[PDB]
Amino acid sequence: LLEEEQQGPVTEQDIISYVLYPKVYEQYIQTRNQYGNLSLLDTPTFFFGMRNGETVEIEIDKGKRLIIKLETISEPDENGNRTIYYAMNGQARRIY
Amino acid sequence: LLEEEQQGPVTEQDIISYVLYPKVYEQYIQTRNQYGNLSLLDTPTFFFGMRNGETVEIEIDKGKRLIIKLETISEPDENGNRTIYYAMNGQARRIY
Amino acid sequence: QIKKLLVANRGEIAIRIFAAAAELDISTVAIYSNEDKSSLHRYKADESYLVGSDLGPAESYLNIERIIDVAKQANVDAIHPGYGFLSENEQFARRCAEEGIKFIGPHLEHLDMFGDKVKARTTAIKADLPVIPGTDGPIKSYELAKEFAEEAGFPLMIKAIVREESELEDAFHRAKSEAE
Amino acid sequence: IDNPKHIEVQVIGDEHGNIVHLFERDCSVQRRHQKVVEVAPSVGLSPTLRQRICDAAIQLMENIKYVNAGTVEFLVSGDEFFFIEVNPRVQVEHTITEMVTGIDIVKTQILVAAGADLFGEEINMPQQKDITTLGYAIQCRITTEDPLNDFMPDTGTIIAYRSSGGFGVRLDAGDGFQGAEISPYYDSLLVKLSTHAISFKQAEEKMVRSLREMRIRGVKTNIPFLINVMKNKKFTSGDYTTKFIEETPELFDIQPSLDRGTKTLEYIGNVTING
Amino acid sequence: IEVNPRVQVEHTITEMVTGIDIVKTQILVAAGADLFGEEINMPQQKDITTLGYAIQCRITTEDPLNDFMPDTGTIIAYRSSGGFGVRLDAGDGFQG
Ligand SMILES: CC(C)(COP(=O)(O)OP(=O)(O)OC[C@H]1O[C@@H](n2cnc3c(N)ncnc32)[C@H](O)[C@@H]1OP(=O)(O)O)[C@@H](O)C(=O)NCCC(=O)NCCS
Repeated sequence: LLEEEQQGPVTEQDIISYVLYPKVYEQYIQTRNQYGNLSLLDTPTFFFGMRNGETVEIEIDKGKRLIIKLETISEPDENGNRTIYYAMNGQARRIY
Repeated sequence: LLEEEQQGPVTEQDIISYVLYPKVYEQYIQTRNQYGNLSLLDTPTFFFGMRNGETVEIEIDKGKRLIIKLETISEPDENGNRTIYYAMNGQARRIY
Repeated sequence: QIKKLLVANRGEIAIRIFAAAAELDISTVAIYSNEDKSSLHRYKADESYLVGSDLGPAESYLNIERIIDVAKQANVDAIHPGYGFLSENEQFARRCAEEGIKFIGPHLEHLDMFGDKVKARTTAIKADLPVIPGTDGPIKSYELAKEFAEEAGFPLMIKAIVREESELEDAFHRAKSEAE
Repeated sequence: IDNPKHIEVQVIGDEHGNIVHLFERDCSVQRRHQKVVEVAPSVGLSPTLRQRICDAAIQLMENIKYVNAGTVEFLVSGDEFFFIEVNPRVQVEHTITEMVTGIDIVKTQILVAAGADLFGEEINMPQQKDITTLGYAIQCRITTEDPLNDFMPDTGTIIAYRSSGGFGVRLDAGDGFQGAEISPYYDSLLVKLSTHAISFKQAEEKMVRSLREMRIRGVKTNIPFLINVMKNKKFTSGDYTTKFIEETPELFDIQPSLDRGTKTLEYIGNVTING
Repeated sequence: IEVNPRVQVEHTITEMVTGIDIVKTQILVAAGADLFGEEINMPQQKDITTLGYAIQCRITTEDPLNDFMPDTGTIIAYRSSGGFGVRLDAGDGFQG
């Protein structure tokens, strides 16, 4: 069941995890799908995000420390989506 | 004298204009260096800038007409300099 | 042989080499300074490592021992030094092979033959090659200067241009002045 | 026909009766009716077949006195080749014949319309018996067609963009840059990737390296599919049929390039705006 | 004159006229490939030739009207060329 749900390999740790907390284990999988591994984020960033003008570093992989900066946030658009102006690794990224 | 403050070539129109209005002309050419051929922007843009989310076309030259969108304007930082997030002909540009 | 490759450089040649490295399926590692934290090259590679938070911008790419530090912990195989930094440093080329790190370049002696302004000239004459005639070393006598001018022929460039011989006098003294 | 090899031939005429051919290009790597990969020239073709096909093009193209750039299309089965259609214009993959023969195809069009003779000084087209191919070129069109959703064009805003280059890589710029919003009204092409080498395997290695070095977030993309098509032994063999995608299952599967750098940004954004 | 025992900044043009990958070979020499084996696969000296002419331009922030002093600051817009005949080697230039 689990191998097809993720369409990939699965450890025993996953198996007992789902057996003990099914609707919870699967909910965490959705979150690792969406945002990746959050445990690697520092606690303050994980809880409050970033403040305008804040530089922050997060190691996501071996020798892959990505340097993030939040520059400003836009007023929400017609639907309700705001624009965030980042500075990841010295190059500018925007995300809604 | 006028061939000295400028880069060289001066037209007779410049010469007669300086003698009629000394400070107005010295001020004019200074603004000429700053902002370009200011007389090419439409009156509403020349007087009011741009509202947030608005696109505006500036016929910079015959067939040369650039499509400028103002996305957002930031809070002022220390030294009181804001950042302006522009969309110019599809590409993205920041202005202090 | 080469399974992982570290570029002891920055900027265009690091990207140049990463593209070449990842064409032969060679894993690539980059180094960077605190000033190159935002550099474009340190994510053209698989991983990237600071030289050390305590080094200035030029120190970060010239510290032979900490560069060796980052490579040894990167368990890297070879090192390409690129150009313009430690590219031809025999001491770096010596330190590399000392650590089982294949230095991508010439053999140790080659760096020596071609490292100084006179040693390279000497190996060049040994292989039957034309060379710009010069004084054997530096000189501090007009007499040896006139000895070289009536043996090399004009023009002549003194440093530390002369065509007619009436200038070789007043020019050879001028350089000896400013050099002093 | 049965299990063939789609092969075009590039001819070029002037307004004075002089026509030359810059040899062929293989476009047998096709999924639906549209072509996804084209190699110039064909690896699996014999020098005898290549010549009869090229001469077949020159015969047709000179019998009707075709002028300017054009293409004659052929299907190839065994020793037998046949004719299908003609495209009297530039093709998207003219870049790879430009790369292996050296003649600027689009530029030659402009001077031909002006009236310059093919073998004049402004064009200086080589004489036909001197035209040749040096190496092997491969062209990839990087599009926003979801390789895992029937190749349906993804529409949205590119939030990050990075082109490759260096020795052996030639890019032709489309709608791909940082901040573009891909309209659903046109063919969803972002950038034309085109490599070259002295072998067709060095060009494969060069092509995947650039396909990997590519960076386009904010929209879906057919790079991982184009990557599989490259790396497959059935492709690097040099001989593949129109029945190649259909015959190869492992091409469509793609491991999703986890967008760690963006997903992190997305999370911090949510908790900053939404708490 | 002199001999530099290292690859050079102007190496790109020698790759395009002759056809051989200079930096690639450099790696496979330290990997001990035979200069005429499968890996390096070098053509014999007689069969080494050049086709055409290549030119290289290093674009720098050296102001050619100020003693070539390297200007610094923030690039606020960057567009690169391409197409038939153009080779780009990325350095320090990018949007921000
Ligand atoms: C697989 C790979 C190509 C990235 O694929 P992914 O699975 O989609 O991405 P990852 O989750 O590994 O990385 C995401 C972020 O890591 C960061 N990152 C990657 N390599 C980095 C490095 N060496 N140093 C610091 N940060 C790095 C970037 O911010 C990247 O963001 P972007 O790729 O969205 O711009 C990876 O092998 C890699 O390192 N890529 C960068 C180098 C590259 O493009 N190499 C291709 C050969 S030239």
